[PDB]
Amino acid sequence: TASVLDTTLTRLIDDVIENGSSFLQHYKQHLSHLETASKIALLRECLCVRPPLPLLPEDLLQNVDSILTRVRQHKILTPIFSLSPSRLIKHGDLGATRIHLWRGDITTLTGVTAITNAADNIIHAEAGPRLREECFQRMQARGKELEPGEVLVTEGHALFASSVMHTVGPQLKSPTETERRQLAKCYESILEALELLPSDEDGSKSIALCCIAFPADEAAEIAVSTVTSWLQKHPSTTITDVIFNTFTQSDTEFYSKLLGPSHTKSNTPQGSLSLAREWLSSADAVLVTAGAGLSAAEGLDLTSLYSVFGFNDWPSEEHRWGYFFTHLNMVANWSNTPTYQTLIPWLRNFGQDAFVRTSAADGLFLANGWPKEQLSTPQGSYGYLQCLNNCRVDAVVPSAPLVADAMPHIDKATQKLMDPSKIPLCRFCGSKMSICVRAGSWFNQAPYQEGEAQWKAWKSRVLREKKNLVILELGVGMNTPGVLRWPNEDLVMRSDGRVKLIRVGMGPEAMVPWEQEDEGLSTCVQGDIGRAIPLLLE
Ligand SMILES: [K+]
Ligand SMILES: [Zn+2]
Repeated sequence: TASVLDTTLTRLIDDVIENGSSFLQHYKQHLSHLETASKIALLRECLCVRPPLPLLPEDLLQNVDSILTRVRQHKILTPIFSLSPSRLIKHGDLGATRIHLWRGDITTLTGVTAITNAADNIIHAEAGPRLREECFQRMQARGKELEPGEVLVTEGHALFASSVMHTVGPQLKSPTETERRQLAKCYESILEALELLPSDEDGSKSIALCCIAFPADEAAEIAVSTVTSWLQKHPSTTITDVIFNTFTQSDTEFYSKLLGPSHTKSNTPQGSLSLAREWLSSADAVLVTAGAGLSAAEGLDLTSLYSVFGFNDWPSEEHRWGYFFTHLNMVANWSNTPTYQTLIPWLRNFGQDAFVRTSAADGLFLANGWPKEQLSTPQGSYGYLQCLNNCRVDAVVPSAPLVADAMPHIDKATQKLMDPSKIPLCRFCGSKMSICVRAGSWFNQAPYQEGEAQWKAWKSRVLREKKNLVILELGVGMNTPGVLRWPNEDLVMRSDGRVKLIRVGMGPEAMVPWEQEDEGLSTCVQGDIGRAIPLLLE
């Protein structure tokens, strides 16, 4: 057998033929040698352009549902029972309903009886095709359309939630009293429906409400006041938790004002994160491979730092270096580095059995205290300048002293260097200089050769001492996958289970090879590196 992903994908391509739409052939055969992430994107495309027309058969829907679920478990997951309330509605001595505020992706809440949907995109992608077919049937069978304030209940299918509440709010162009009342009816309709649904097996019952072009401050207070009174007036309610789920920071603020501070917490992690944590705690050695995504998580951010290496319309060399010196300075003094400040002390517990190899050397490893003897930078770094004609191997120089000596002489409004004697020129051919990073055929890799030698010696020793090596790959994109990503996959493949890979990043390039995940050798954590790292390493 091929994998479940390969099997399922070929039947959906096949379905797109025999009775498909027209929105070709080759992918079906070469599939087995295509990249996992690419194939999941194709599978999701096949489903998005599915004519709902002939029902997919049961066994195929089961496979689709398994895949969506397995992929969604790579996200950082939040169980309902981990949240902390901002308000408690006390039901005499009968019990209580907790009211929470939570910013995030509603499909990544776990242990949640019901979630809400307006009228679409994320919930349908994640629930799978069964949701479209149940909404279609239930809408036909009721015959009428949804009025503002009404709700349609479906199963959650491939979602972690048991049920979905699909509701229509009012629409405006200035909110009238009828529209205020329509929005409140939505919340009431949701809670009344939810009262009648079964509980989870532990007796809890929970709903995540999304924000339902209505003024956000007023919508938010109708939501909180409506839910609050309804719970006050239903002391016998079987409802135990209501989550106001915001996405934007402004909504979270509107809601936080109305609701108040979060209560005091009174581990049990989940998803690929728990597995990654196991691996990290059993490791005898750790390699960190990092790309630009790690520093982007700290606030330093399609482009290949176009400003420095691409942009080529400088009014003069004084402007060019004024900008370059200001940039090197700002990076060198970056004050917000909490992810580095958590990762580095954790790596130090490994002594000589930890190593850092980075393709986007902005210098933040060294500046948060990682030693250069356990560091590699094969695409170069901001630590050096070089001759732009690359006239000889020695035509490089440390950048830091030149940055420092130049900064007092740069007009901050125009970023113009006001002393031309500070323009760096090749001390041998006198040509222009650049930052010594791979950004063109002129790159000189000679100042990083010692780093390369340290990496070869370290790998060699760690692999031969048969150690349980974990590769934590942080924020590596897809521009040059041969530098870190493919060699990491390779070590995993060659090393007979002694090497495992945890890839962490945002977006779908965070995925690892399906077959290595199946063997328990590789997993990934898709989300913000700044969020994942404290969770992996606590
Ligand atoms: K479900
Ligand atoms: Zn030169």
